[PDB]
Order: sequence, then C-alpha cells, then structure tokens
Amino acid sequence: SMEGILDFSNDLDIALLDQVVSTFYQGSGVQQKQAQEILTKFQDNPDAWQKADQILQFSTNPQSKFIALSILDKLITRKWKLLPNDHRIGIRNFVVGMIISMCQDDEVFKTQKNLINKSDLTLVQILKQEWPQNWPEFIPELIGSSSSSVNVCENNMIVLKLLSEEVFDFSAEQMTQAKALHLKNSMSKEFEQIFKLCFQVLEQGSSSSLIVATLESLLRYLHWIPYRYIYETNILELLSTKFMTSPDTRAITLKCLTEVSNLKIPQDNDLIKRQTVLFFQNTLQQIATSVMPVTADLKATYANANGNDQSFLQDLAMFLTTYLARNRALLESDESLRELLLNAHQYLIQLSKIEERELFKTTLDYWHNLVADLFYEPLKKHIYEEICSQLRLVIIENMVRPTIQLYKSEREVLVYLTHLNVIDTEEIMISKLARQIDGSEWSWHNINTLSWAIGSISGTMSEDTEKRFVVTVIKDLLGLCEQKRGKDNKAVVASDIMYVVGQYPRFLKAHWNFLRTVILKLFKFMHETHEGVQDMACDTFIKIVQKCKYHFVIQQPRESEPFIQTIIRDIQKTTADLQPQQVHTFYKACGIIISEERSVAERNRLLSDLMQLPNMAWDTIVEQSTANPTLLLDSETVKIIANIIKTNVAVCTSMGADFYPQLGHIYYNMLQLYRAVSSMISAQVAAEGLIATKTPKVRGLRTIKKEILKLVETYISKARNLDDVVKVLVEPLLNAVLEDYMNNVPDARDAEVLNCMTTVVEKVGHMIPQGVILILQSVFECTLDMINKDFTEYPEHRVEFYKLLKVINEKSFAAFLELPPAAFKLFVDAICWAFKHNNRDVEVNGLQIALDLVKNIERMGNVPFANEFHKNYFFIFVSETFFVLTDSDHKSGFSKQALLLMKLISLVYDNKISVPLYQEAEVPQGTSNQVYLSQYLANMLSNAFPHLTSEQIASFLSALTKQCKDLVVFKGTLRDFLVQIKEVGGDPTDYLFA
Amino acid sequence: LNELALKLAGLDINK
Amino acid sequence: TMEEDEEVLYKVRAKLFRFDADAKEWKERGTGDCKFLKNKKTNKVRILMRRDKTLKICANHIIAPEYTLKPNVGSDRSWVYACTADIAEGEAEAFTFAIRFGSKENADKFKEEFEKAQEINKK
Amino acid sequence: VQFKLVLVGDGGTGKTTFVKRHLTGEFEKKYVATLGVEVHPLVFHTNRGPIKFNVWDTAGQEKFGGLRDGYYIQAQCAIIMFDVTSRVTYKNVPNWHRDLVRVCENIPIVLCGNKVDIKDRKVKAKSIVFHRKKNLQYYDISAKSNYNFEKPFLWLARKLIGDPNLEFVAMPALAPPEDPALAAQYEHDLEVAQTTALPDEDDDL
Ligand SMILES: Nc1nc2c(ncn2[C@@H]2O[C@H](COP(=O)(O)OP(=O)(O)NP(=O)(O)O)[C@@H](O)[C@H]2O)c(=O)[nH]1
Ligand SMILES: [Mg+2]
Repeated sequence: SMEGILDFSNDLDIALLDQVVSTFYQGSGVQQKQAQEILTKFQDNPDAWQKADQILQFSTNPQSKFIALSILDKLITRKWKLLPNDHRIGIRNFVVGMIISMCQDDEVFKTQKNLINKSDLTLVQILKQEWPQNWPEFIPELIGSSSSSVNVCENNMIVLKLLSEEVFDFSAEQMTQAKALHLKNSMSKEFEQIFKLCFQVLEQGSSSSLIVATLESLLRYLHWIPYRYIYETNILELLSTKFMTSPDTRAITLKCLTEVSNLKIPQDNDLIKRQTVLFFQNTLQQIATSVMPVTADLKATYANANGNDQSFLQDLAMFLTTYLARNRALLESDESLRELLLNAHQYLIQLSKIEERELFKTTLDYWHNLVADLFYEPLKKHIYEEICSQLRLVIIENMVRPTIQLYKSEREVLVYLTHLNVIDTEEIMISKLARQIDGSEWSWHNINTLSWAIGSISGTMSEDTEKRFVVTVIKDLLGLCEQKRGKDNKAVVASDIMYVVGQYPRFLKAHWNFLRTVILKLFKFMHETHEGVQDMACDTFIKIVQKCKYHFVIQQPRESEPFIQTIIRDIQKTTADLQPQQVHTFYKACGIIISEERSVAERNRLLSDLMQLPNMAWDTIVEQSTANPTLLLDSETVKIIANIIKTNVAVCTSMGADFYPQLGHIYYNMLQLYRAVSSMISAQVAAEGLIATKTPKVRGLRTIKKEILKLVETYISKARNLDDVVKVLVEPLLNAVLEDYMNNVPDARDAEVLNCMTTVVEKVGHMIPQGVILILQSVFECTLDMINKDFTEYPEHRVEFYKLLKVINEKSFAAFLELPPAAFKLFVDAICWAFKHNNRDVEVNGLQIALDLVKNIERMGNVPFANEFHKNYFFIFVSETFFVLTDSDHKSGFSKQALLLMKLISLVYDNKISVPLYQEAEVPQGTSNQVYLSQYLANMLSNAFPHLTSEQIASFLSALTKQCKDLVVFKGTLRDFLVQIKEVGGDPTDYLFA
Repeated sequence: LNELALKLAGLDINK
Repeated sequence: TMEEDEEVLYKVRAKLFRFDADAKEWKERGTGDCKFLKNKKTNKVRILMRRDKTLKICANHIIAPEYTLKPNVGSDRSWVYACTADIAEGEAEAFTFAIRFGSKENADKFKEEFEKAQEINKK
Repeated sequence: VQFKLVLVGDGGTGKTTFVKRHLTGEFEKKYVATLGVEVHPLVFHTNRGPIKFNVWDTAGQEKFGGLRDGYYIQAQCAIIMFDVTSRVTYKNVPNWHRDLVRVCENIPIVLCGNKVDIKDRKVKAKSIVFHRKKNLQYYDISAKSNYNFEKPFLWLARKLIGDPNLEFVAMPALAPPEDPALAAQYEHDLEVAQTTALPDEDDDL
C-alpha cells in the first residue's frame, strides 16, 4: 500500500513520501525493508528528478530533501547536458535560492547540517558543469555575499572546501583530463580573491564555527596552492600562535601545519627557512603552555580517551614526524634551536610509549628515519644521545614476537641503536634482565619480550664484546630457571634460553663444546611432554642448523666423526616422541647439513643412512601392499605411506639437486604406488558414489597422490641435471599421472597434476616437445570443460589450468601449432574466458597469455598460420578486451587490458599484419587495415554505447590509435573514454588533451 | 664455557 | 555468568555445526570450549559451548540419554546427533547438530564422556 | 541503548559475511551481492550492560548502490572495509571515506583489511597508512578464521560508551529443559545430515 508514490502518472503525495522515508529510517522490521525497496525504486526512476522541486519546497522531512538532492546529483552528473537549457538555470537558481534561505533561518542553519552540506555539494556538482564558462561572477558574488552574514560566509567556506576537493583531490577518476585541467586552471585564476576572504576571516574573528569551517577549507588548499600564500603572508604566524590555543580550532590547525610541513619550498632561500623554523617553534610553545607539558604521561592520557585526546596525540604524532623527517636539519646547526629540537623529540618519546599499535608503527617509522641518519650522516649522532638512550628502553619493552614486519622494523631500529652505543644498550638489557631476577618486572610476557630484544641485536657487537654479553645473559637466564618453581614457569625461561642461543650463531660457531651441548639438550627436549617444548626444540634445532651447518659436516677437533653421523645413528631414539610433522622438520634439518658435504660419494653415504628408516618401512609396504592391495583401505597403512613420502619431501626440500639418488631409490615403486592408489580411488567412487571423495578413506588416498606429485615437483624445480630429468623422470611420470587424470570424474581429478605439469614444463619444457603435446591432449579439453560454465566451480583447477597454459605458451608454444584447428579455437575461447574472471589469480594470467600469444604469432612472420590467426581471432581479442575494459566489472586489471589492446592496435599501424583483416566483398580492395580497424571499432562502440555521438567515437579512436606507442597517454585516453560513457553530452574535443 | 656447558646440560625444568 | 552452581566434567575445543535441511547444507554455529556441566543440585549434565572472544553461547542442552552419536560421512573426528531442545538463542528449538574436534582422539574421548554423562542423566 | 553502524566498502570485500558470522556464527562461502542495504540488530554483552548495533550492511557494487550516501544519515559509527587480496579495494577506501565523512562529520570509524587468511596477500601492511591522517582505527581481520573479528565492535563500543575499560563478558547460561509423533521426522533429517559431508575437513577444527 506504500507503493503509491511510485505511480508518476498522478501527482506526488509529499506527506506520504515523508511517511515512507521515516518508515525506512526510524522504522524497523519488514515495514522498514519494504519502505526501502520503494525509496530505492523512487530514486532510480529516470523522471524522478522532475519532482525534486516539490520535495525541497514542500516537504518537512530533512531526509526526504536529502534524497531529492540525491536524485538531482544523479541528474546533474549523468544527463546535465541532455537537459533543455531552460532547466539548467531553474535547477541552478533553485539550489542557490534554497541555500540562501537556510542561512537566514538560524533554526535551519544550526539543526540541519546534513541537508545544508548535501545542498552545498549539489551546488558544486553544478559548478563542475557550468562554472566558470557560464557562471563567471560566481567567485566575486560569493565574496560579496560573505560580508552580509556570518552564516553565509561560513557556508561559503563549505562550498569552497567541497569545490577544492572535487577539483584537485577526487577528479582523476571522475572527470576527463581536459575538464579536470579546466577547473584547476579556473580556480587558480581566481584564488587570490579567495585567499583574501580566507585570511580576513581568520584575522577578523570571531565566530568559532566560522573560523573552523574556514580552517577546514585552508587544509584543502594546501594540497595545490603556490607556496607564496603560506610564506609571503602572515598566516603561518596565526596558525602557529592564535589557533593552537582554542580546542575547536586546534585539531584542524595542526592538520594544516602538518600539510605546510610538505609544501613546495626553495631550500636555498634563507628567509623561508626562518618561517619553517618559526611556526614549528610557536606550535611547540602553544602545546607546552596551553595543552600539556613535555613531561606529561601521554601513555596515560591516551588510555583515558577524554574527549579528543586520542586524536590530538594522533595528530601531534603526525605533525612532529612529518616536520622532523623533512626539517630537523634546520634545527641541528643553530645552538638556540637545540632545545626546541630536543623537546620536539621528547614529545615523540612520550608518544612512542602509548599503547596503540598503529600509532606506534607511525613513530617507529620516524625513529627508523632518524637512527639511520645518525648511522650515516656525520657529527649528528651526539645531538640525540639522550633521545636514543630512552629510545632503546622504549623498543626493548615493546618487542613483538618474530606482525612479522613490525619485528623486522623494530630490530632494524634496535640494531642501529646498538651501533650508536654498545655500552648503553648492554646496561639497559642487563639491568632489565636483573629486574626480571628480583621479581619486580617478572612476567611471561615480559621475559619473552626481553629475550627477543636480546636476540635481535646479534652480529652488531664485536665477537669479543658479543661473547662477553651472551655468556652474561646465559648465566642470568639459567639462574632465573633455578629460581622459579613449576614446570610452566621453568619452561618459559628454558625456552627463552634456547631462542637466545639460536640467535647467536657467530657465538656458537666458535665454541664447539657449547654448541654440541646445546644440540644434545635440544634432543633431550624432544622427549618433553610439556606443550610447546618439542616444537621449541625442533624449531631451534633447524634454526641453528641453518647458520652453523658447516660445524656439523666437518670433523671437529676432539671428535671421532663429523657430528652429522652421530645425529643419524640416534635419529630413531631422538625422534621417537615427536609428532610426524616434527619428524619431517628434523629430517629436513639433517638434509641441510648433508648438502654441505661436497664429497659426492660421502654425501650419498649420509643420505642413505639418513633415509634408512623410511626406506625399510618403504620396502615393507611396497611388498606387503602390492599383494594384496587390501591394506590401502587400512588408515594406518595409508598414514605410514604418507609420512614416508612427506619425509622424502622434507629432505628433498633442503637438499634439492643433491637428492636425486634417494629419489631414484624409490621412483619406480612410488609411481607404481601412485597407480595402485588411483585404482582404489576410482573403485571407491564406483561403489559409494561421489560422496566417497569426502570420506577419510579416499582423502587419505588422495593425500598419497598429492604428496607423490609434490616430491617430484620439488626435485625437478631444483634439479641441476636436466637431462636425467627428461630421460629418466618425465617418461614414467606422464605415463602414470596423465591418463589417470583424463579418465577420472571431475570430482576425483587432483588439481596438483596441473601444477606438477607446470613445473615440468617450466624446467625442461624446451626439451620435451612431444611431452608437452601429450600433456595438452590429456588435460586441456577435459579441464576446460570443468570451468567453462561459471567463475566458481573447481577453483583450484581453474588457477593451475591457466598457470599451465601460460608456461606452455612461454616455453613450448609449438604445442599449440600442432593442435587441431577446432581445439585451437577452444584455446582462444579459454584465454578470453580468463579475461572475465574477477579472480585476479586467473584474470592476470589470462591477460598475459593473450599478450604472449600475440607476440608468439608476430614472431612467425608472414606465414599462413599467422595470417589465418589474424583473419580469425584478431578482432575477437580486440572486442573482448574492449568489453572487459568498459563493463566496469574488471577495473583491477585496467593496466594489462590497456597494454594488450595497445599491442593489438600497434600491430595494425605498423603493417605487421600481411593479409587484409576483412572479407573481399565488404570493403573496397586496397583499403588498409588501419582504416578497416577504425571502422570496425566505430561500428562496435556505437552498438555497445548508442548514447555516444558518432563524433565522440571518432575523436576517441583517432586519439587512441595515434597513441598506441605512448602507454601512459594511451591509458589516459581510455580513462577519458570510461568517464564519457557514464554520461551523455561528453565533449569530443576532450580527446585532444595530449 | 666447559662449566657453562654443564650448567645448561644439567638444567631441569622438573624441580 | 550463571555457571557457578555447576561442575566441569569434560572440556574440549570444538567447532559446532547445524543442519539446514531446507538448503541441504551444513552451517557453522560456534567455535570454542565445549564444556560438560553437572548441576551440583540436580546432578543433571548439560552441554554449554561459548564462542571464542565474543563469549556468546552456541550450545545449551541436556545430554539426554535418548541421543545417539552417528558419524559424518566425511570425518573421523566428528559426531552428528539430533537435539530436541536447545536454548542457546532463546526458546527450546530443535536442531540437527554436528561437532568436530581437533583430532580423532578428542572425538573418541568425547563419545566416552558423552555416554558417561548419558548415564548420570538417567539417575 | 542501540547505535547505528553503517558498513561500507567495495563489492566483494566481506561486509555481509562479516555480519553473518556475528549473527549466526556461520561462514558464507558464496558471494551474493547486497541490494541496497540489509539492516541487522546485533547485540554484544559487556561489563557495562548489553550494547545493540543496528548494522546497515550496504552494497559496494555500484549497480546495486541503492540510496548510496543516503544510508549514512544519522549513523553513529562506521566500518570501512577492503580486501587485502585486491589492491583496488584499498584504492577505493579514500572514496568510501570521503562519501562517509560528508554525511557523518564526526563519528568513530574503523578501517578493516579482510581476508588475511589468504597466502597471496596483495595489500601489504606497510602500504596501509590511510587511517593515520583520518583518525581511523585499523585492524587486520578475517571472517573465515575470525582473526580480530571482535576487535572492530569492541573499539566502537569503547568509543560510544566512553569507557576505555569496556570488555565483552560471558552471557549468563540458564538451564536447558528436558514425542514419537516426530521421531520418524527427526530421524529423516539425521539420515541426510550424516550423508552430507562436513565443510572444510582439512581445517584445524
Ligand atoms: N577467503 C575469505 N573469503 C571471504 C572472507 N570474507 C568474505 N569472503 C568471501 O568474499 C565473498 C564476498 O562475500 P560478501 O560477504 O557478500 O561481500 P560484500 O562486501 O557484502 N559484497 P557487496 O558489496 O555486494 O554487498 C564471498 O564469497 C565470501 O565467502 C574471508 O575472510 N576470507
Ligand atoms: Mg553484501
């Protein structure tokens, strides 16, 4: 019954509109939902704008007059030029006359800010269409109207604020480069008169609401105005002195001064420097007297959230970091500026103590800027010794566990602070370690944080000073473990003792006995049931293996064998209580050491001794599960097989090409097992349906295949002898994985088969011509059919499919030349099918294949296949690219769409296509492709964008084609075309911008 | 360090 | 929290599911500590599961002895049983539930403490 | 004591799925674009009583834009969301913020980077800095793994109530209560439940 206002054949019920609106805003439930589908339908009515002058004049609901302006905004934006010239001045006068009426009624000017701000913006949308060519008196009349009322002058500051935003801050995406440059020029020519009004209102007072609205417009001007309006007047004196005392203006003034710290400044003029130092001096002075002193606990102020404190401190952090990162050199030479420089940094020290992660990351980026400057620039580091002294404690007490990026930044700052003063950093770290021992600052969180800071500064002190330091820490950390009582409290300390020693490999590589002791104790912790200690031992083990692996392969003095052999002899007893994932990490760590042995047959001997257990378990299951293959339904047998394989993947990951003999030891039975596991996966689906693919029995079976392929992918990606890969590995692999994939149901096809074929082609593709040709025969058509129905089903197969087609196009492109002509068409359909994906992991890959496919056709020269390609698929690739470029649903890939289209256009204006693109009858003979292209495109754009005049399509195509060599301009021409197709009446002269 | 190696070798978190 | 007058018999981390037969689709309901709570005054054992962080209840029902723990076709770490009176979101609605655990051990152990508590509710 | 929360951001970022996770606890795998707005009441239990959110879940698809900035009227808090796997979503954050603060001049706003559960992260943490100048609170969030999924509502509740020491507390648990005319029907729903596999069997839970 509320759907009556949708009938435009009658008149509009204003009072019913106010009911429908309030039912949507103040209402709830199903009546609110229905009220919305009406208000939306009312708004989307293409003739609804004709009723906006009733609502704005007669309605009493401010939310109705808002939606009226929303309909006007749409009309002014998209169809303003399709209007008869009469309406354009009725709307302009109605909006101007309305805004004037609201500044007179202080009840409206005060209690209806939303409707006024919306009105001012709708006024700006008109200025974007009519000003100044059809409204030159706007700015002068705006200034005369500002002296006749406080409410008008204040609101005029709102119009200019929105105007400057729409012209300089948000015009790149929304208007053409011609229309954008037009309004930028128009505002610059009339800004001297605007600044006069602004500076007068700032100096003459007195209404705070008018002052703030004026300051808010100044913030927008500092984005683009010439520097003389800031430095050649007296306005910096007012921003830094007068407006920092009142909290109403303090927030915006600080944001303005934050911008002024980033203007265009000739750093040769000695007077602007005094201005840049003066406003910083005044600002820090008003903060010290009118807000809070430099010794105030800002961590506590922020934590109390009184009023606007958390934003002032936010903005004060931005101001100081912005200014000092660009102007602190002005303060470092003069001795009368030394205290101003230091007080400024002392405020930052206080802010750096605030518990606010995003605020901390801000100030940390400045500390990074400073300590890197004190590490390189001469004579500067002594100015900040007291600043750096406190900074060390600030960072040592907020060291995060190694966001992964916050730690690297904290370590980098902390490493710089150690180079500037080793003695001070030791005293801070040892005294904090002492305060952990007396129990004052003792906590799990606080001992870990201290342990991370100590571990982060390794390799910055001399090997002698570091030696003395690590021992002092190890001593105090052990004494802390005898102190505390309870496995929990002792495991916390004992774990930090291992993180520290894992961080000092330089220390470990000079002391074998201590290093040997640490590894053996790590082994003992691998039998420790306490949660987090086995993973602590396994992580620290491989962590130290990575940096000290030489000391495990060479024969250390006073030892009878290299320690790698001793780890192998007891590996079963060492890895007995660890989880299967922890065993794989242990085996991976050993592979890191075995790779150091460059004696070949000695490295092979270690590999066989390391792989001893998984090989004996391998030969056992190879025999007892080949006759009869019943065990593959037993879960325990499947789990052993997966762990045997995952152990091979672990070692192959760290040994790479040095893994080939162990891979050969199992290769022919592993592929046989890959077959036998495939037989039951298919036998189970034929017995239980497609639901079996979800059952753990098949999920475990499909795991064996997923890991078998992963072991082969790992070695080939890292192999050095590519010949053996081709003549030993590729042959049985394809005859084991391809037919199984092809003749399986789509729900039983492992997507890693495509990934494994991608790595095979990536390494040895250029050596396997018929291999790639055979890979396509088994995986192309059947996978394409799995994904050519929607952008959703089988997402993993979708990504690996286009990865594989991409590398085939890069490496063995001749494999597509040997495709049947009907199958090559599906190949083209698949590439364009990738353009339409919103999934960027497919969209970018498809755009790349098209770009490389075109180049692959250009290299063939003037041959029949290349000519038949342009005859068939050239204009398809052009139109498909234009579609995804203009449908506003693939905006993430605009750059590669522009690049691919530019390559297609350039191919014609350089005569790189031999045959004519057209049929012999449809155009006169002798017509160049350059002309038929500008006709095919003109016809195509007219049928897809009938609201464009024939003169827009001409000027666009003219500019676009003659710019196919300048990508930055070409891209800009597309952006102008995209803007013009959202509206009617676009200027065809806008394509002459370049 | 031979003495430090024994402080950590003996270290018991079960006490 | 209105849990003081109770005792903790079993505790396990789980992910709770409910069936939407109108769509033939499993829908998550909660992730957190699934607790068995025996009433000190009535000896009745209930299930009380709260979501992590928000601490909102996603399961509140009596471990009734007439409930049966069936397996899910694609899981060895899950149990599927039908509930007839759950008061997590208000009135005693009836649900077809599925509860999954981190490993198979916790699931088999869950069936143990679930059949023990099934007996205490018979007394 | 209810507060209006406008939820805005590019299409596909995770606005609707985020709200459903707080309403039902489920994770919606399918993308169904919001048409205009979906209003939802959402209640949190804190140590300062319950707090209610009238969540105006808006539509980032421009073709389905609806009232556009009309939904922001009288909003008392806001969440801008983007997708760390899609740089164009973080690129459009200045636009979404601009349209927001023109209507709601001075309200608490949270900026959220969703889908941090995905390896191929395209919007790296060091690149996210837009919130600094605009005084917005930022969180890395994920609706699939619930990483920080409570943080935006906990920060706003602290900002709307004025208590920095506000915390979510456990809702009190009442006692649960205790025919063959429906046993064959409840059994009929169980036979189908068992034969419908559980989603995400490779997960941790
Ligand atoms: N991997 C992942 N996917 C997510 C996550 N959050 C949402 N999604 C997915 O992203 C897609 C978008 O879903 P949706 O919640 O409707 O986003 P929206 O912002 O409401 N879209 P609209 O702007 O049209 O209203 C869904 O497929 C959803 O499963 C997430 O945290 N992780
Ligand atoms: Mg949505």
